Amino acid sequence: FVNQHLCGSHLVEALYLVCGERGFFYTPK
Amino acid sequence: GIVEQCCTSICSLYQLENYCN
Repeated sequence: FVNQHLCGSHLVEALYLVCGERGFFYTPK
Repeated sequence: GIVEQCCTSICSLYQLENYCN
C-alpha cells in the first residue's frame, strides 16, 4: 500500500497504518 | 515536505516513517 501516490485521507491512512502506536505528524503546509 | 514526497511523487516506507513520532 505504501509504494504509490498517496494524497489526503489516503496519505493519513498510510501514516496511521505504518506508525501504529507511535502515532505521527501530518504537515501538508 | 510529505505532500511533495508522497502525493505529487510516489511515497515510500522510508519516507513515511520519517513522520512517525
